[PDB]
Amino acid sequence: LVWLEAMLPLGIIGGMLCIMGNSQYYIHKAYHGRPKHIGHDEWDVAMERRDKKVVEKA
Amino acid sequence: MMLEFAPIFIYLVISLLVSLILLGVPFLFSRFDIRFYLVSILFLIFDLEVTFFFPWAVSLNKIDLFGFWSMMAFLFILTIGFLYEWKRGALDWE
Amino acid sequence: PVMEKLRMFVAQEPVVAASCLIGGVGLFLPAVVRPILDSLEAS
Amino acid sequence: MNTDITALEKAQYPVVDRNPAFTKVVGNFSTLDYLRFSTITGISVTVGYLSGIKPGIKGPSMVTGGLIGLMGGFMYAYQNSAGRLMGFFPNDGEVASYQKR
Amino acid sequence: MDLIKYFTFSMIIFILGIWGILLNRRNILIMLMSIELMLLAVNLNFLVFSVSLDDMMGQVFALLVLTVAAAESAIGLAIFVITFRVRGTIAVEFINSIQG
Amino acid sequence: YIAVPAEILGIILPLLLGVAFLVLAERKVMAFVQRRKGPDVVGSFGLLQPLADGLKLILKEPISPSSANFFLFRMAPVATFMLSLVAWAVVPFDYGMVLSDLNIGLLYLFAISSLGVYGIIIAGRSSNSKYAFLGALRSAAQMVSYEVSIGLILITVLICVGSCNLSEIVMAQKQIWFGIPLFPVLVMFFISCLAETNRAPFDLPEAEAELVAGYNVEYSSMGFALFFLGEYANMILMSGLCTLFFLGGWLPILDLPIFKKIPGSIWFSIKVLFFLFLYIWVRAAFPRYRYDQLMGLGWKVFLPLSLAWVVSVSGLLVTFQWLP
Amino acid sequence: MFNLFLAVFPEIFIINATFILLIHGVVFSTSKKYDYPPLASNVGWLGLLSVLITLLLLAAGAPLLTIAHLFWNNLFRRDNFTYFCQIFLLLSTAGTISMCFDFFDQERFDAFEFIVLILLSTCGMLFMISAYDLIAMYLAIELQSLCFYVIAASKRKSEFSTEAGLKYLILGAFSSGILLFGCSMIYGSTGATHFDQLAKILTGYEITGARSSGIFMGILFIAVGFLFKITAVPFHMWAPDIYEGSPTPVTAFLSIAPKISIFANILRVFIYGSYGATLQQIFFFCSIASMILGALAAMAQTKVKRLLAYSSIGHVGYICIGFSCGTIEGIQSLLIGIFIYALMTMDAFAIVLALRQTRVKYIADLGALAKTNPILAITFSITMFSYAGIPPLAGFCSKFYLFFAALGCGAYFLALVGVVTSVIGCFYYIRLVKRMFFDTPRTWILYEPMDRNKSLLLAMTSFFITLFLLYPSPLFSVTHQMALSLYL
Amino acid sequence: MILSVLSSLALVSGLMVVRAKNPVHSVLFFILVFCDTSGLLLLLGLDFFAMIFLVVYIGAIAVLFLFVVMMFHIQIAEIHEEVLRYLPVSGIIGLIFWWEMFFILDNESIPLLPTQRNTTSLRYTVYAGKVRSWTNLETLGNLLYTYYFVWFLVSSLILLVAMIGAIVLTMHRT
Amino acid sequence: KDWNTVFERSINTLFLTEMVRGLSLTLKYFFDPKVTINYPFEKGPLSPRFRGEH
Amino acid sequence: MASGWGITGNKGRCYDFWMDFSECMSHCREPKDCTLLREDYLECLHHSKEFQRRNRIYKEEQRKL
Repeated sequence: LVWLEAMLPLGIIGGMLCIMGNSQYYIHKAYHGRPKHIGHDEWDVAMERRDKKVVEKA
Repeated sequence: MMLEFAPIFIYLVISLLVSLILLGVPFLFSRFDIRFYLVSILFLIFDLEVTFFFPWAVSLNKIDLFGFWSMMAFLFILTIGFLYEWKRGALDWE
Repeated sequence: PVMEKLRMFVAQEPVVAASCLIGGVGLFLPAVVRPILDSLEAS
Repeated sequence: MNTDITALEKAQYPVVDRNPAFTKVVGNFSTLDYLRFSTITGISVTVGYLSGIKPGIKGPSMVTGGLIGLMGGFMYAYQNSAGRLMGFFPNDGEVASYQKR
Repeated sequence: MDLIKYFTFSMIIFILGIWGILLNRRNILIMLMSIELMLLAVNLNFLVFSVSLDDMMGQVFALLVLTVAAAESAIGLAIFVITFRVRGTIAVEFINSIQG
Repeated sequence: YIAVPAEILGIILPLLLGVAFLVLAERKVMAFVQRRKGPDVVGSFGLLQPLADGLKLILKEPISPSSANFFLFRMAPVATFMLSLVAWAVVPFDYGMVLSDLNIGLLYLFAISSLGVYGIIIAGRSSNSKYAFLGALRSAAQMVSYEVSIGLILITVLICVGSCNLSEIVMAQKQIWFGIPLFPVLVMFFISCLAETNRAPFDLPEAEAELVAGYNVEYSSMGFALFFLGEYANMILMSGLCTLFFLGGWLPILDLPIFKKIPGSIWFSIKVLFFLFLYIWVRAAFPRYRYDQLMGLGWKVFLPLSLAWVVSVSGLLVTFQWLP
Repeated sequence: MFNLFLAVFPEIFIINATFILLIHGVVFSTSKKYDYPPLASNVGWLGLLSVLITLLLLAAGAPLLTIAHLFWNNLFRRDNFTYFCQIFLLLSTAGTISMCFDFFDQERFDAFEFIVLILLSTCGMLFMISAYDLIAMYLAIELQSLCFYVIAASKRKSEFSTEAGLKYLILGAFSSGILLFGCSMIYGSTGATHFDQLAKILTGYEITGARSSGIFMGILFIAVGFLFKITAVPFHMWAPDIYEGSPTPVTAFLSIAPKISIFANILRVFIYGSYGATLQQIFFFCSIASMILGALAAMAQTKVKRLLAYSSIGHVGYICIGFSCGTIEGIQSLLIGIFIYALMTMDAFAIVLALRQTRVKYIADLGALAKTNPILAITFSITMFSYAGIPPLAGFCSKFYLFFAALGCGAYFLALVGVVTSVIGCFYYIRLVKRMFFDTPRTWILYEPMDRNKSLLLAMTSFFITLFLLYPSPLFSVTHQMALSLYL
Repeated sequence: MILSVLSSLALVSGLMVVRAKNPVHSVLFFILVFCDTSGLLLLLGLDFFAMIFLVVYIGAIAVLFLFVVMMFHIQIAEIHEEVLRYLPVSGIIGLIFWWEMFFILDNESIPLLPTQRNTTSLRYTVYAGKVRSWTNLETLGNLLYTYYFVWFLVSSLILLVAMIGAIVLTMHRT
Repeated sequence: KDWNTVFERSINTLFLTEMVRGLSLTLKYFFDPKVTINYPFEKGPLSPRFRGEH
Repeated sequence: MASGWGITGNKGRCYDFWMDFSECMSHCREPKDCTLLREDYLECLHHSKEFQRRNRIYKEEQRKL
């Protein structure tokens, strides 16, 4: 069972990677109010720019 | 959209800052080998081959058979070049 | 007698033989099989 | 891929077939076409043999010359046959076989 | 004023290539690099114009000129290597035998 | 954009910790294979050994030899370290968890790979030592040689996906992971990653005993540390690409509700950890090639196979109209 | 689908034959079993055969080269002008190859890649002739140029050959960059690279007060590149050094074929596009400079190869006078001048390659050649008098035009320059006849007799040179056809 | 402003390519000029060309230049010359080229002067083009291999010539 | 020699079959007990004949 | 913009003007008959006259201020 000692630095690396993903995911969501959308194209950009007017001017 | 490149720039600046902090904190307390030219040439040729493959791979669904066969002819010419290089011992480093 | 010359060529140089086979299937399919499928679709 | 066989200069002879298929042009090969094919191939084999004697590779040189001649002669024969079927070259025999079948 | 600014960027690179030819009469390697700077400036011209005109022909040609530039550099440096290997030096005084 | 630095730091700092602990895990797994214990005195189970080595390294006096290339000598490790860090901006850890959703992210990764050679070349030249220069030239040649195969394998994957977006590449593996039909491509990709990171059995810079002085022989203190950290960060990245391209990234092994209970970042981490174990397992298993042997392998074995696989995959997909 | 490619049958054949020869050469030159045989002559004979089969395919398929012209329109344009230009280019290449076998065997130049590069550059010039877009024009020009850079440095241990290749690469890449900058200006100003689109955009306006400076400078830079290619003064100084330093068969090839192909490009670009006066004044002033400088510099030379280089510079000046006038007779005379200069140069380089077996270098080496080989001294004297334009030799034809255009376009300073430079040329050409016939040197050089290929080529070209003015109808008719087919 | 920063960086880096004493430094400053060009291309929205300039110019061409220059060990004496005497000729040539070419577009492409009025409100958006937009990569790949495939193949012939000529000129087999 | 023996030789080359065996035996010692002595709490064995400090 | 291929995958901004000018020039034996269409195409390419007019407006605003 001594070989579990080796599994600790590997588990720490895996946790480091999980932090690198999740921490940046939750900060973007807090700043924008919704999760980051994969594949933001020209249409989505134009929809956001139009939605700004349709919301604020309402 | 090019909006997604701005985080890469800010990332570069931060990486630079980290590099300088790590590197700076300690400051506080005549023989030409032609085989390298030849490997450079080979790499350049196949670099251009990967470059011409990128648009082809994303466009295969529109160009269909004509595009496939024109790329095959391109590869055939460059592979004849590769066979020439092989037979001439440009791929041998002993 | 070009039948063991191919055998020796496979024995000496298996990577070249495998590359030729893999790429040859890649070329053979669109050249031969694909017009067969297109014709079978026409009828 | 959009295509268009239309030539700049119009065919001056009866157009038997505008865009004849590959196998149709090959099957249209005449006696003169085979004579051109054979002459080109034989000359090419001969040049390969004669130029191969000094380096000592007359046989391999013969095969190389024969391949060059085979490709060139087939291309020439195809050129003539397809031009006849398309009306670009005098095509008496093509028209005689067309008006009957 | 966007188009003029991109254009002058490329133009300054082209002029820098010309000056690099003018300023390196003892340094033939820098002359080859000046020619590569001119070629880069031309490629930029084609890409900028392609954008400005909404036309794709400038991008097709930019890619092909890339292939040509790579081939030119490979051959150019091969000739430089054989020139140096024959003479033992790159000094311009050893490549001036042909004249008149 | 004001919170962008928080995201960048939440990527960079844990990456530097993960690298510190990758060095430890490499020393532990190699030790256990060799019936030894490995670092277990400095901290409980040796878990403070990375901190101790880093602090030792920053407390070491810099040397800075009397060379005419003072600036380039210090800049080369910065260059390689920066290049190793900046590739992670486009790496997706889970659906939506990525800093930059580049539509050209595949070509961007290839470009960073291509830039990686300059740190080694410049370190070798600026050192004013013919041993360092020769070792550097050989390492640079090996890297560019295996970049050709890496790029042609990238083309195979791109043909299957039809998009350079890394998240799209992952999500195209929902039906099946690409490492199942393209298992030989995965094998050749893992080997080409070993040769690109200068790792065993291709680690020429490690072969000092073999009369081969590495490009970083003259470096000390933190410049030497930056070279080492860039190399190890590249190994985690190459394990992440093996995961993204062929093991379906953050996706679960089976599309079942029991497997979808654990999040995608855990799946991605576990696959990355499998590949990092294999990098160490190979170091522990085999001897190393000579330079000429691995160069022959690069040009005569992996270029032809990679090219043949591009042709075969594109032809098969075009024939049966299975293209994306 | 397959029948569309009937328009590219000659090119397909020559490219595939070049690949076959490359493979054959590299496979059997490395063979230990055949003791690494020199394959330069073997591949040379096979490549000469390939060129002749390409010529057969092209000439016997005249209407088929225009098939699918709309599908092929955005790639190239084949017509009667291109048909005849390509036939002449293939003939030049075949003659030049036939003149190389003695050089391969006796100097033991064993590299078969020489033949492969010559064939690839022939492909490039074939594509140059049919080019109908700035992009295609540049690509074909670059392919041809890269092949020449490599063959100019073929004697890779010789100081002269390495020096020639280095100057060629630098000056050639510089000129190509200038020309590419001109293409970018034209594209930016007109949004068009196709020759038809450029024709429509630019006709009817020329300099109409509000002239596009972008178009004008694109034209100027493209013109500078073309003038470098044809070795017109002041873009000429690469030519004498490269001509001397290159291996003599390379010098023979570079003297003929590239000029045919670049003049085809110049016609189809300028005569066909429409900026007008400035473009022709460019060529007028460069023609004058070329005639004067070529005559003086040739008069100063003591080596045969340099004399021939400067003579070619002078003659391109004479030819470009025809392009300057901008009429049907101007184009016809340009084509006639190109054809006659090419045949004469082929004669001269056949003789030079024959004398290179005993290492001819100086004009004085030809002393007492009328005793040691009287019929060779007569053949060479005929070539020199033809170069000088003495009637009734073929060289008079081109000289006759120079004065015909000078008195047609109303230019008497051009006429005076022509009279003075013709006299100077006559002097330095008859100096060789004096050396071979009138001198009595103390030490003689005995020359080895030439091989059959060069004797047959020399006999034919010499009969043409002496007897063309007796039956000149076919060339006149065909060049008139080409001049007309430029527009219709 | 940003274009001014990139232009200034490229101008200094280019001067350093043409004026550095050491050719290794010259090749390194050339890499900086190519990086700056990549930035300009990113501004124009051409991300494929921006990446390819990195991959080909820096990743492959500059590497070849660096390998050759480094192994040549050029001595500063063989290539040194004082350049003060060329200031007048550089001045005249550069000034002619400046006055004539930095202002070649001005008559044809007249700049729109920025006014103290919001002209952004007159940008007309057409949503039909935005339903399925094309990247630079697939827009180029739609043309390279079908409508303009002959030029593609001629470029392959150019590359073949480079490979042949490199072998023939420099190979000395052991 | 034979298409079947040629085939097996080629497959063994391409699929690194002998490199798998070296990996497998390397992993077997990963899980086994270690031989390291926890000095200075634990010591190595010595004999009554040991020649140490005079 | 005479080829038709736009940089975003649609018909080029100035292709229709080019085609109008070309179709006019294909049958009008005098180039002056198609001058208006030609300057329409070139105006599309460079927006010279539009920007000149807007600069006139801006200049008048600066003058009246």
